[PDB]
Amino acid sequence: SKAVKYYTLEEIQKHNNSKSTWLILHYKVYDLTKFLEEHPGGEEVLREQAGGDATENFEDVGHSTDARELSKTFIIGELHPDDRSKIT
Ligand code: HEM
Repeated sequence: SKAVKYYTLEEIQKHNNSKSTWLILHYKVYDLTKFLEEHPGGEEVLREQAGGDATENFEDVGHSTDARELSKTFIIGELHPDDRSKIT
């Protein structure tokens, strides 16, 4: 169970609500569904970014090393290589 899992942006855009909230950070895909109520910055800022890239939003508000480590709980795979050029 160690092989990479790729998701297309097309698929990621469908996961946009509290039953299944995904987003992308630095080409990695996270399922934050069980994190929404735990996030110190609140649920809304996460819901607003669901189904897309939130890398600049994440980096712009100075997330700590502790935040970066914690994000590993929610990683489900990587952005498909063919979609990485869409993330600007
Ligand atoms: C999987 C990713 C995320 C995790 C694990 C996470 C975790 C955390 C943690 C632990 C904090 C407390 C402060 C810190 O340790 O830096 C925090 C604060 C915050 N986060 Fe996140 N965060 C994530 C994604 C995001 C995203 C995508 C946004 C923006 C859309 C966001 C917006 C904020 C804001 C605004 C605060 C509050 C800052 C403050 O008032 O001091 N976070 N986050």
